[PDB]
Amino acid sequence: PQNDYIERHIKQHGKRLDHEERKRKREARESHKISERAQKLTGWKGKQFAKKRYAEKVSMRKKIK
Amino acid sequence: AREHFEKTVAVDSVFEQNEMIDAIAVTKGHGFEGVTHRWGTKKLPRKTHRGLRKVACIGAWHPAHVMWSVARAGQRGYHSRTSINHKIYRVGKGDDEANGATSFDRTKKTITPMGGFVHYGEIKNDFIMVKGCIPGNRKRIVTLRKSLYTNTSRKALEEVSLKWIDTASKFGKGRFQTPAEKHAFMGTLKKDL
Amino acid sequence: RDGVTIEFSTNVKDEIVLSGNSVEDVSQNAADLQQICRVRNKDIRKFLDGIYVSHKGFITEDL
Amino acid sequence: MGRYSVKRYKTKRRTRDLDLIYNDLSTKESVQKLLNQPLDETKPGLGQHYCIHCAKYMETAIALKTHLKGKVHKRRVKELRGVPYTQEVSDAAAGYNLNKFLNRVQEITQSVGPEKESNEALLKEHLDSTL
Amino acid sequence: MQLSWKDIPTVAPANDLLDIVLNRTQRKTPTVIRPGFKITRIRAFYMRKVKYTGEGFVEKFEDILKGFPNINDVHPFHRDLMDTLYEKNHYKISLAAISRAKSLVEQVARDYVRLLKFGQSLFQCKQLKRAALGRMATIVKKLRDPLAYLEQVRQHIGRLPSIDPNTRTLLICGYPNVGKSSFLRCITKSDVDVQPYAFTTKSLYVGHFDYKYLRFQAIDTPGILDRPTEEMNNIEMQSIYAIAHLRSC
Amino acid sequence: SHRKYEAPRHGHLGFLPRKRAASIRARVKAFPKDDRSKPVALTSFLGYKAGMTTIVRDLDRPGSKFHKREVVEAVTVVDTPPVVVVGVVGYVETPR
Amino acid sequence: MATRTQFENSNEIGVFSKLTNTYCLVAVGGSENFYSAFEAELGDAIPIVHTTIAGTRIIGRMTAGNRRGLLVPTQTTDQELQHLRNSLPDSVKIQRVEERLSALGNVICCNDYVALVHPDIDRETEELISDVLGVEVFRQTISGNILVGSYCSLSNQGGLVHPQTSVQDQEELSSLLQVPLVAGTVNRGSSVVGAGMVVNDYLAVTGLDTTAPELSVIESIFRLQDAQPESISGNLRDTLIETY
Amino acid sequence: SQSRINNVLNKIHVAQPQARDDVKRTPFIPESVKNLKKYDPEDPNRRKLARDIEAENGGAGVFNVNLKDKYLLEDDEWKNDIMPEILDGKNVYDFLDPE
Amino acid sequence: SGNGAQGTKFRISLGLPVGAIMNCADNSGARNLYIIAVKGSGSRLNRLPAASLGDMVMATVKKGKPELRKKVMPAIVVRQAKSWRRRDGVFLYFEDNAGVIANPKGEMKGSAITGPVGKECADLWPRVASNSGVVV
Amino acid sequence: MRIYQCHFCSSPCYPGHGIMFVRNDAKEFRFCRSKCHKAFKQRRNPRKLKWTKAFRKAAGKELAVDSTLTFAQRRNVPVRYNRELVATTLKAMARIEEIR
Ligand SMILES: [Mg+2]
Ligand SMILES: [Zn+2]
Ligand SMILES: [Zn+2]
Repeated sequence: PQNDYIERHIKQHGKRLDHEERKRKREARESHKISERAQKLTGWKGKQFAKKRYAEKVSMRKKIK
Repeated sequence: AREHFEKTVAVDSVFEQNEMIDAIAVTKGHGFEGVTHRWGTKKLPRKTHRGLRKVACIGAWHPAHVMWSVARAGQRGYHSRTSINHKIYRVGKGDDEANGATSFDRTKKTITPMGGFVHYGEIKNDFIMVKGCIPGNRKRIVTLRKSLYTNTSRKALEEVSLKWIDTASKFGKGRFQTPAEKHAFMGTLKKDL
Repeated sequence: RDGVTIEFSTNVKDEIVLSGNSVEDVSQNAADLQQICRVRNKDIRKFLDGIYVSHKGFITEDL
Repeated sequence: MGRYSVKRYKTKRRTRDLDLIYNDLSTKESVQKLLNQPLDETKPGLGQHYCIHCAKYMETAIALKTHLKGKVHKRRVKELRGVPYTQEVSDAAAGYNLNKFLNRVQEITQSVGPEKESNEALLKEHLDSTL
Repeated sequence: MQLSWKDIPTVAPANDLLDIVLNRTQRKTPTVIRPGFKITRIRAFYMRKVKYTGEGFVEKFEDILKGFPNINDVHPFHRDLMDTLYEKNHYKISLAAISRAKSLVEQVARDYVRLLKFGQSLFQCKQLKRAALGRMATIVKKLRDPLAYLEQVRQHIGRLPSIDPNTRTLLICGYPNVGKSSFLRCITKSDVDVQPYAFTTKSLYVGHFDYKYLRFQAIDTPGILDRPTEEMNNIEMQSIYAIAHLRSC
Repeated sequence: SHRKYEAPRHGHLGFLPRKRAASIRARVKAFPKDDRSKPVALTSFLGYKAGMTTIVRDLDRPGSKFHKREVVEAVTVVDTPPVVVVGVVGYVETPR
Repeated sequence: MATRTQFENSNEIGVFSKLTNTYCLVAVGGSENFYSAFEAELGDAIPIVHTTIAGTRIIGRMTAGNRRGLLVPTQTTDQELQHLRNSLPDSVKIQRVEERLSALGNVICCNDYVALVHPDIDRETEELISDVLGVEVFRQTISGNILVGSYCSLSNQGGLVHPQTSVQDQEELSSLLQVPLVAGTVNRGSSVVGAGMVVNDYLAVTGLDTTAPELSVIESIFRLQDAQPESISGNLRDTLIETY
Repeated sequence: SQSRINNVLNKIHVAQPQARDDVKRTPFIPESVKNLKKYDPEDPNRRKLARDIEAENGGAGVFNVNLKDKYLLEDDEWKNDIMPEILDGKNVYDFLDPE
Repeated sequence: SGNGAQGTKFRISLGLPVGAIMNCADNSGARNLYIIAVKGSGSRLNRLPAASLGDMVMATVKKGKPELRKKVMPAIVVRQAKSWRRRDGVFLYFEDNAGVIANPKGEMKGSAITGPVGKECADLWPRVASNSGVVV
Repeated sequence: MRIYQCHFCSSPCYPGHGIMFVRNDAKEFRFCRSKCHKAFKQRRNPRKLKWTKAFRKAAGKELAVDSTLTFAQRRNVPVRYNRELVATTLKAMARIEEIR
């Protein structure tokens, strides 16, 4: 406390030992989980899922264009 | 057990003090019993038509049967019960006179209350003194396994020291432990002399 | 686990050394030891502590 | 057990315990303070008109002339004559602490008794001084 | 209350704030009726959603509008110092928008409740409910930009230090890179970066020490440049008002 | 309809059918396990209930507020003659 | 020698403890962190005794005494009372005393030399105490607070009263006890001082939440560190004026 | 302020005895306290501090203090004996005495 | 328990239920207290909250100083007169119903307590035990 | 244990029997049984009622003034526990009760 204490604490101690791969492997597992969830998640969360999923497809096509 | 044929077994050869045991017996038949005291249901208030000491609503249209969990009238008592974790306080040997005394008390006395027990005579054999309340009524037979497993909290560790045992009469309000005090504290009477 | 050896690292501080013939009987026995010191119900950015896999290697060294 | 002994003697509805009143009859300070008694809201005689033996407030002094010429108040004067039966009396009968029992018998004989007689002589005059 | 209002609950960006309440209505209230039911229950069904939705927007907003310490009439030290961080112009207008936003929702709620009792069909009343929540939704979609603002004040304000104006305080001034940092760590148990370039510290630092059994608090400053006082920086501006407001050596 | 005031069920459901017991002597359901390393031990025993008397004692329970302090409680007494052995029955584990 | 301690979380040290020049008494609840706190200070130099009174933990107020003797109420069991006489060496007289009033630590506050009492104590006790403790007896209230033990702490060096005490009270009352007297507080300003802390000729023990200004005040009057002969109230002028 | 300084001066200016008698009064401290060494917490070689005994058996909510073994007797043999406290009614403590 | 109570509250028989006037036993200036809420209570369908000795309650004043009236305030029961049990064997009960009033930490508003105080309450609250003249 | 005497029964009261009543004056009124405790509430007179011992001691019945009844002092000095004094007193109270 009393100012941005974490970013000081990072700048003396740093983020953990195993912070990189834990960051890295969740990105690696990510393309499985999205494909997993889209074949899971019944009952309107999928209906909430697909409309979110459709939005990133729209948005990427807008960026690429 | 080949050699123990026709041989008898003392009780203190099966347990000792400070042991959790557990008591099973049959419990105190009260015949055909009203629902309210059979189950603990709130009473309908007063002068309710067709009785007040029962349950009013008992079903709906569906299902069109009385369900099995609706607490009807019937038998209360005389059921086989299993009651665990009771603790042995005293294994006194009935051949030894002055069982009722301790190291603390040293007034030479039996465990037998004055007048004997109620609906029961006097302790002449060895006995087991256990706290709590065994399911079942007097003059009935009980059974004592031992704890089935290490059932051992720190409650089941502590080694008690009985400080004093009551042995006054229970047939009314007992007021003396031996007949010596009752012969003492009254003083000498008419039919004495 | 069976057939894995564990020694405390001399001459380099605060390190532990696990070694065996199986892959999985090491790595699971490695991973179980760092899942057991998990920090619970805290912020993980301020608290760093735990046991971590530092390095993967061979028992030969050199080839 | 029955209705009367309950609804007269509940723990809520309690009288005032003869020893305390016997202590009120002990010395002159308790005499004076139980005759002064400044004004209360709740007390029936607004504080005033308080008999001591019969621990009771009266509405008006007319009730006192009735009360002192009543068999009720004479039933209470005959009550407070002897040694007032404390726990000391109850246990010395069992043969326990006779030495404290002998002293208080001497003290009610010597000190308190005729003082309690003399205090009651004052209450006869000082209440007849009004009535 | 005073001094470093850490406990202002939280807030979400607007689409989630919408999504929270609507999913709270879909889960908490019942959800199954039929055309063939009695009309009174049908109106009683859709009334119950429109009411229960209406409080959810309100009670969250009431947690916000109770939350933030309402900059004016707080204390003139703190009152000025937050504007140097948060723009007392941009501050008040955001929260004033929310009370404008709240009161519209209760207004929308009470109308569509009042309209709903004259519904005659399932189909009519259903179309009123969707219309009711949509005009609620249009309000919250409108509210996007001030909500994202109040995220970042809330995370920042709990990380502010608390000073007391009245106590025995003392000020630590000097140029940047002077030696005022390492001094402060020497006088008190406090966590100050000591790096020898100029604008390292950008906010106030508070340490405590004791003398003659009395609580003292030290206050660090960032530093001032020459900079003829018309144009100055907000990082420098924090330095000034500490000297201005506070009773201190 | 949804009961408007939840309240826990009257009476335990576990003890059904609440009927008259089949004997005056309850059959022992489960004996303790059998460590085959120990010396030979008799696992249970039986007696006659005749009791409910009262014991004062001191409590040595470190942690409770009555530690090193006198506490009365009630005990039961069960009359206990010696018991004599007459028979031995073995049992065979079947898949039945 | 002002020492902060808690009883299990409690700052009310004087409730759970009785301390004289020659002995110390603690309750028996829970764990012996509290007993160890007096172990750390006193060494083995005085007997420190676990006890109960009526099986209750609150022994700093049921009892009263000094280094010469010690008094206990009527409700003391024979087990408890035998346990004390076994514990304490034979310079100490022990006696159960009977009254209406029960808690001696509220009725009586005292030292080795002069005892203050509640004004409505019976006369034979007032006879008895001067025989037991060998002290001077005075029927006296502190500022109208009728309890002398809760609302005052005593020593041979000095004494401490509740902060609502008038100077007019202190001036008279100090002439009775012949020690300097201080209007003071304790334990973040609890007005009851006798429940708050214990003190003797050479140790003072208070709660954790007794503030460091308050500690210095207690250290001043009871003169723990050598020497603080109240002249260092002349030093703490700048504190207490700024404090109050 | 000066509506404050009077209420503080109660706590500032102490009362004084005026010394009222020929009677001499001394604060008594036994020399056993005075000759006692201080307690180093980080000492190798110090008194055992019955915290530690309670832990070394042990633990907080588990350890049994012997209330005995620390009190004065003529011989250390009868530390562990049990007071009878009841011979046949009329209990003991009312009867025992010297002589 | 919650705040203030030191040690484990111990089982005794519940004397006073809600809506039971009891006396005011300190020197605060009230006469009677009107119990309306008992903290630490159970929750059971149609079962009344009830209190007993040494239980923190929420209550109001009927008779007394009007400044003290109009407002609920915390109180601790000190005399019960429904007979509870002492675990060292006896039952016992006082003459009446009374309690004294304090802050939720437990520091007394009243300076001194008239009447005797129950033992079992007295262990639980030291500020009660501070201002106590007669325990038991 | 203290084993008491009934305030109205004048009989001994074992623990776990009977009720103490506590006055506002806060002295202890124990009872052997509810027979006498109800008799206290109805406020009778044991010096007038026959069957308690307070009568029989006061009536000139069962003797009161005797040296064997002088040894039941409730003492207030707990002195010191020599174990050998206990060996005397256990033989003493056996001797005393015969003489009474
Ligand atoms: Mg910088
Ligand atoms: Zn009258
Ligand atoms: Zn009777």
